Parts: sequence; structure tokens; C-alpha cells
Amino acid sequence: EVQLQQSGPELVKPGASVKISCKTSGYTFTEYTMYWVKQSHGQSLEWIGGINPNIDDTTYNQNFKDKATLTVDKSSSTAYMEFRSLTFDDSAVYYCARDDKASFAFWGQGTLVTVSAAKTTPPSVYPLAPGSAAQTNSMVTLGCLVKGYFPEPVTVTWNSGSLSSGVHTFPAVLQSDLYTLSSSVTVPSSTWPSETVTCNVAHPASSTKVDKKI
Amino acid sequence: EVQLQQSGPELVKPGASVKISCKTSGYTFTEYTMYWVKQSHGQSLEWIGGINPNIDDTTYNQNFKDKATLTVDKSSSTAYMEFRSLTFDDSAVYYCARDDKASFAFWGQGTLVTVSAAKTTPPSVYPLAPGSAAQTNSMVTLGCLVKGYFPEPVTVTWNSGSLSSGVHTFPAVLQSDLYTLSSSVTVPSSTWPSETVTCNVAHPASSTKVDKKI
Amino acid sequence: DIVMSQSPSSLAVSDGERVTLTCKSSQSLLYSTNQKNYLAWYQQKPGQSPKLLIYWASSRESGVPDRFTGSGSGTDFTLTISSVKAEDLAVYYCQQYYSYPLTFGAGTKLELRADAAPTVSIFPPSSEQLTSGGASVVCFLNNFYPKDINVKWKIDGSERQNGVLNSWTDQDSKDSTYSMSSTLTLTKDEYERHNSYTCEATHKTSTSPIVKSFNRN
Amino acid sequence: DIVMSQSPSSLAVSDGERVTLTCKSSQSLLYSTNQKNYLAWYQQKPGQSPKLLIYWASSRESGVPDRFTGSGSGTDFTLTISSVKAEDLAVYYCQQYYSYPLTFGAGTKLELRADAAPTVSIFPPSSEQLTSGGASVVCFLNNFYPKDINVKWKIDGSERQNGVLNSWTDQDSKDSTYSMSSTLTLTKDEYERHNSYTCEATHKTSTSPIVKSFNRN
Repeated sequence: EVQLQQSGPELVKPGASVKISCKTSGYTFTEYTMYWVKQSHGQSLEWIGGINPNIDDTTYNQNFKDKATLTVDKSSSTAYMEFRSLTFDDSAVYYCARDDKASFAFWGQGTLVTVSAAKTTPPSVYPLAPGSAAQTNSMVTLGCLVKGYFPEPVTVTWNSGSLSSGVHTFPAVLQSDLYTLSSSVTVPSSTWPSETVTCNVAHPASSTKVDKKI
Repeated sequence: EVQLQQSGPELVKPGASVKISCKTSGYTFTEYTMYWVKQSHGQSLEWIGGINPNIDDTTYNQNFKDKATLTVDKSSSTAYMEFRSLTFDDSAVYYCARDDKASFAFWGQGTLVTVSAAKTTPPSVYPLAPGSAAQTNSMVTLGCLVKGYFPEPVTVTWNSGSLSSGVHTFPAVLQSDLYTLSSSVTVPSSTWPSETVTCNVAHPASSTKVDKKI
Repeated sequence: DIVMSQSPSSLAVSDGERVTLTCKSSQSLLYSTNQKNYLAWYQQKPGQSPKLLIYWASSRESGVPDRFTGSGSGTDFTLTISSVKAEDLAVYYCQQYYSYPLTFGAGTKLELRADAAPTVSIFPPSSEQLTSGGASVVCFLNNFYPKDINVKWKIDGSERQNGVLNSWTDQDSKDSTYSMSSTLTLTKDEYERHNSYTCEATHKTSTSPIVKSFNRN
Repeated sequence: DIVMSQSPSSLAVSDGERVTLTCKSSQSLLYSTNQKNYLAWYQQKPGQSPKLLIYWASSRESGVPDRFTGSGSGTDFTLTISSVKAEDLAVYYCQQYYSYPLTFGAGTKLELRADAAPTVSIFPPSSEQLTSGGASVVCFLNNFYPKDINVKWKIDGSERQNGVLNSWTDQDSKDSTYSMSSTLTLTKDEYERHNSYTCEATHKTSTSPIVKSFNRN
């Protein structure tokens, strides 16, 4: 019925300015107002502000004072949002919500905006193996650590995707401006160590593919 | 068309019961008729029976008398076929025959029911090498024996699947409720015995993989 | 501004039962002449956009199944679901349109049932880690319920709170369980000055904590 | 009941040659009121399910290529294929809809051509086999044609059928030929009491059988 389009992920340096756009199609832009909502910590939502295109009505939150300024485009039927003085707490998923009536509202797919002082580096992966000669469990679990990579995401498969079961992907944590993740996959005791399994990591940004056989 | 969704393979023992379900979609289940066909010794089809789900009329062949029953389910639109007093001659591939129009009869994927009394055992690999020091033929043959495994099948690879040429994989034979297969490959006289190969087998049921050098 | 509270934070539900959510406001959201109350309920699917369910707290959106209904006026608000489904896993929000600035809710989440526990995930460090100059020991938590757990780090019988990296995952779509990874990093000469590394974890259904350890030499 | 017969059992055809199949029943299957002969022709691909092609013997089913033309009435029936293709390799069946129980055909499997010359490759029993308490003497027969071949097992000049097992796979698509394995099992006590082990096979193209032997010493 309607299509709300925005930009993609941006990689910006602290101190610069980023512009977020919200595309409007299927309806007149001069009638219904547009709002912006900030999603922090993956769950809690924060209200950014709102703007009325025709009458130039602008109201902002007490947190976004002297930060978020809204600008509308009457010719191309789209909205613009730009930020100033980006800090480390300014990385959040952004939405542009249309206000139709009091009953129901429209939402967009969102823009992932992260800001850090960083340089892209090939991921350094190390194999991990249990140091015990024997165990009481019929299962043997393995794993490999992925450290020193940037930016997100990183796709990690196991044995060219032959084993899709028992895989667990842990979210990355930000330490020293670089993310680190980990993975663990269960393996029966009747195979290891009579065969070798590999960790296949893919980093499309740096175009690096390395395999570590355990 | 019609999507016929059957069950997976069943492993049972003689004297027990087994249920085979056939799921129909896309048309009315209470309108058309249902049939079942068994494939004996792999080249020969056998007619089990048929059921009309509307009036719940059940008819069977003379061989299948007092053995298999046919029940239908109106809510889930599924056909049930249950067997009683199984024997060693009841292991075959079963088909779900749905007769809609006389022009073309719809058929399912098939159901492999293997009924035997056995315990899961890891395979035993016996390598084979020629006993002659020299030969007039420029092509030398090698072989690998896999005995004492269950259930079937097992994937056999040569040199970690690196050599795909001249690979002859023979079907399994049943002796004393155990399965046995053989494999032979053609090797040139230049690499043999200049380089060594290996016989790699994989058993998905027992998760036991054995490697032997030839 | 008018702040709203939500209770409880999370609750474990089964398939086919009733779920009740509550949003309380510090002030009256009612408007006199139209006998209406300003609120909007939200349902946000993971990786998707938020969507509205109950408008004016008294009525259902067009296109939303009949299992989503709500009652209440003034201060209290109630969101009741008659029969939950497998696609009902989401995070729910409640917003007030009464006054600017617009204030939001804390959010709620539903879980499943139950009883998963791990045993030993311990991985000793490898030989390639020390070549880069650092050292890292990790403890994993897999197939455990509930998500609430307290991980502890014991080095030579001493507690160490720095360098602990904890990571939690979402809920599995198969066994409906959780996965947690705890990573402890340190330098090269500190790893050689210590031998035994004990990783402590305390779980609710167990009357005693699981104590496992390994030795460096 | 009513029985049907298909002749012959197998046919070896090349690319471009026409093939005809014959299904003969025990009595006329013609029905007077409908004036239609009730019979079914099936084609079962290897590893796949069979499918119906010619219904009531007089017509082609929609989606079936033009090369399949059904004919015949009364007792005799004929299935004519104008030009065979690479996807035409399968087994065919014949079903009658006339009376219960429904009778199925014996099946006819197509082959390829031609001129494959076999060879004999003998292997001695391994070292791990005699340790397990037994021995196996096998010789592989590969790259031969047609599929009809007879192999004999003679121990110390005496012919023995005890423990003779054969393994026959399908036709390899690369060389358009067949491969058959023969297995002869015996215990460790019988291996020490005998010396010469021979396997003899007879082929139509060869005027004399090919013999191969080995010694225990």
C-alpha cells in the first residue's frame, strides 16, 4: 500500500555529520507529518522529534537539543535528518514513522548507524581444542575465536556448511574499537580426533577468507 | 498440482507394527480415491489395496489380507496405513497412489521400510592390494572391503574424495542380518606403488568414520 | 514529562494460554469530551519494523487477528491475548500521545518452558594465542534455562572482576534454550605466573554450584 | 485372477532408434458401454517415482512428449516410441483397470550399446582378515556387456557353491558398461587346508573362459 525507503548503513568518523533520508511514495507529502524514533540498546526506544512539511512546525526532544535538526523536501517528496557532534552513544537504529491518524502508523525498515575511530583489519582467528585427554560425556564440543575484525557483520560457517546442527553464534562485543565474537558446535566422540574440522570465516569488506583446521 | 508429503524411513523389527502417513493438499480429500503400491525386489510393483475416504470403503488384495489396515483422517486430510505381524519379506519401498483423474495418476516420493532384527555396529574396513610384483597391463586395480555395518547405506570415498575417476561402487548384500559392500578403482602403473592412497568410509547412523591406508 | 512503567519485565509462557500485559501512567491520559484515552500498543518482530495492535486501548486494528484485545481506561491499561501462537514471539511497547515529549515503554518479552542445564564447556587456551602476545580463556554456557545466571571467575582461588566479556544470545528455535559465552583476556606474563584456572557458575535448579577447574602445567 | 505378460524382458537401444513394447493380458480388457480399453503405461526413472503416460491406450496425457504414442485394442497392446532420447532410460510397467485386484507388469529396462570387453583382477586376503578368523577371495569383473554373465568358483580343482555372493550394480553412464563383484568367504581353518584359489567366468564374446589363480605360499 505504501513504501517507506531509507539509506543503508554508513561508516562515519566521530566528529563528522551524517544525513538520514526517509523516502515517501504513494501519498501526498504536504499533508501528513513525519516523526523519528531512536532505538537504543536493541530494545528501549527514544523519541527524536517531528516536523510538519507545509507549515514548517519543528519540535525536538530535550535530549536532542542542538543535535537533531529536521528538513523536508517538498519537490522530491522526502524527509531529511542530519546530526551534529556525533558521540559514542549516538550509534542506534533509526526509524521514520508517518502519522496518518490516531489509530495506526507506518514504520520503515531502519538505518544502522555506527560511529567509531577505527580501521578495517583482516580477522585473526585461532583454533580451540579441549586440553583433557578424556571426558565422561559422549559429546565433544569445539570452537574457534574470531578477534580483530571490522566492520560488522562476519559470517562464520562450519565445514563448508556441511553441519548445520548444533551451531551457536554469539553476538559481538565492542572492546578497544574492535568487535570479537565466538562460536561453538557439538561433535560426536566417535569422530574427533580421527578427522579434522575447519573454521571458515568470511569478511566481505576486506575480501579475506582463511580456514583453520583443528 | 498436488503435494504428497509422506513420512521418513522407518527401521523396525519383525513382529512389530509400523504406520505410514500420506498427506494431500491442493484439492478435496473426500472427493477422489486413495491407493497404495509396494515395490518388491526393486523392479516389481505390487498392489496393496485401496480406500475411498468418502464412504470409508476398504478393499485389499489376496496377498495383503489380514495384514495391513487403511484409515483416513478428515480433519488433517491424511491417509494412514498400518502393518501388523511383519516378516522379512515385508521390507520394500511403499508408494502412495492418489487417483484424481483417469488421464494421469499422481504419485508420491516413496517410503523405505526396512524390517530386520539387528544392532547398530561400526563398519570394518579391510584393504586390498595385488600380490603380483609386475604385470603386462598398464592399469592396476585396487579394492576396499567394508564389512559388518548397519544400517545402510554408507558413503565410501577414495583419497578423501579427491579421485572421482574410475570409481566402481557395488551395492550392498545381506548376509546373517549384516550388510557388505565392495569398491574397486582403476589406477595407472605410474603412481602405483609410487604413491599411497586411502579408503575413507562414513557411517551417518553410528557417526563412525574409519580410515585405512592401502 | 509523564513517565510510564511496565510490569513484569519478562515471563515464560506456553502455547495456547492467556498473556496479560500492563502499562501504568503517572497521570491521567483521558480527554473529557470524547471519552477517549490516548495510548498505542506496539509489536516489534526481530529484524522487522514495529507494528500497532490496539488503538485507543478499546479496539483492534484492521488486519490484526482477533486474539489481540485490550481493556482499561484512565491510569491502568491491560493487553490480553486469548490464544498465543508460534509467531507471537516479539517485544511489546506502549506509547502515550497525550503530551510532548512523547514517552515510551520499557518493553516486555515472552519465553518458553523449560529446564535446560549445561555441564562442562571449558576450553583451555591454545598454543597460537601466546604468539600474538595475549592470552584468553573462555567459558561457555549452552542449553541452559532460564537466561538469568551469575558467572564467576576464580584464578588461583582469587576473584578477578576485570577483563570479563559476557555475551548473551536469543532463544533457540529448536530446543527453545539459550547460549552464553564468557571470555576472559589477559597478557602473556600473567598467564605464566598462574597455574589453576577455575570457572564458577551458579544455577537456580541446582542446590550446589558446579565447580570445575583445570591446570596449566 | 487376471495375469499379464510383457515380452521381451529387456531391450538394448541406441539414440535415434524406435522401440516398441508389448503388453498381453489373459483376456480381452475391452468394455462395451464406454468402448474404451482400460490399461495404463508407466515409466519409472531410477531413484524416482513412476508416472503414467498413456491412459486408456488410445491417447497421450497432456505434458507427455509427442514421441509417446499409444495403440492396441482388445487382447494385444503396443507402446510405440518414435525417437528415444537421453532421458528415456527407465523401466516401464503395464497396469489394467478392468478388475480387482489390479495387476502390475513385470517391467522392461532399457540398455545401451555396445561392445564391452571384461577383465579379471584378483586380490589375496588381507592381513586383518585372517586375524579376525576368516578369509575372503574376490575377483572383480568390470567393463563388460551384456549384463548376462556366469562366474564359477573352483577350489583346488573342486567346484564349491558355499559362500558365493555376487554384487551387480547399474550401468555406468560414462563408459556405458557394467561392473560385477563376486565374493567368496571362508574361515581361517579352510584357508590353511587349501592352496590354489581360482575364479572362472564365461563371456559370450570370448570363445574360452578367462582363468586367474594365485598361491598361498
